[PDB]
Amino acid sequence: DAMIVIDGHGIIQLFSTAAERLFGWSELEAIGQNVNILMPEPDRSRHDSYISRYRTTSDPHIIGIGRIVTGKRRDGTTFPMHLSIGEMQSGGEPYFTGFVRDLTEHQQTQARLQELQ
Ligand code: HEM
Repeated sequence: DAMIVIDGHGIIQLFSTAAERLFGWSELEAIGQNVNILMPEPDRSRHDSYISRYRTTSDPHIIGIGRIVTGKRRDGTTFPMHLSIGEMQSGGEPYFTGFVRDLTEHQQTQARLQELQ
């Protein structure tokens, strides 16, 4: 699916091809940007505190659990996606890997089945 790797400050280190297709940002444009550029407010402005909080408490809210959330594309459209987060270490510092599964199709079918009674 789409895969993204960020350092402990939420900065995008790696951005896969599939992620480019999904979020609308090329790898070059993405790397160097905070991961918060991939979601809408209120998560966006709160994203750093989510990471800081985790690093301070070591009490996960998504790592090892998963969560369906709303991501944001370059053109500004929002969409539902399942997010899985793995934690890694490299060069003495933490890195996090996010696996994104686009759930738009699932949401759409579900809504269509509901509107037709
Ligand atoms: C792009 C859509 C995304 C949204 C909507 C989102 C949202 C969130 C939310 C709501 C939390 C937990 C806050 C709480 O419950 O207190 C969180 C935690 C975090 N997010 Fe994101 N996130 C996104 C993508 C990512 C990606 C791509 C990564 C990794 C590449 C990532 C890394 C983290 C980390 C490391 C934490 C803390 C982990 C934990 O609490 O267990 N996020 N995010």
